[PDB]
Amino acid sequence: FQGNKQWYLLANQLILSLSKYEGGHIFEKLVDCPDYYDVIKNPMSFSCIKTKLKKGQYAYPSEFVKDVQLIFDNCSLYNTSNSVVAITGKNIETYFNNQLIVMGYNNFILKEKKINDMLKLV
Repeated sequence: FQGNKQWYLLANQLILSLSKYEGGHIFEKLVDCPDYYDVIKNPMSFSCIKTKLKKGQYAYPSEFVKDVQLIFDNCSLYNTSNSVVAITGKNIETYFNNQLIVMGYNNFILKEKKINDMLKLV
């Protein structure tokens, strides 16, 4: 078949739809003696994810999803639940998770975990 090209092309169509979605521009780029509590353990942005896709750095479909989910986990961590940015973040997160169902991206993650668990047992 095509190996990993099909899920790469869906991942690229999926990161472009997040950038275009309402308030997605807030997560496009990284915000440039910092306060200890403001230090981000794993920074992430849509531009970083696009660069990994262009460079071919993802080895599995789940790796793209974990980087996208990292943006939304950071958003809810560094912003109050009742703030404009935290509400925007929960909306794009719901959009992303529903797009994984509509685009059929979750079938690649299911096919990924079926092969990985099989190789270890057999």
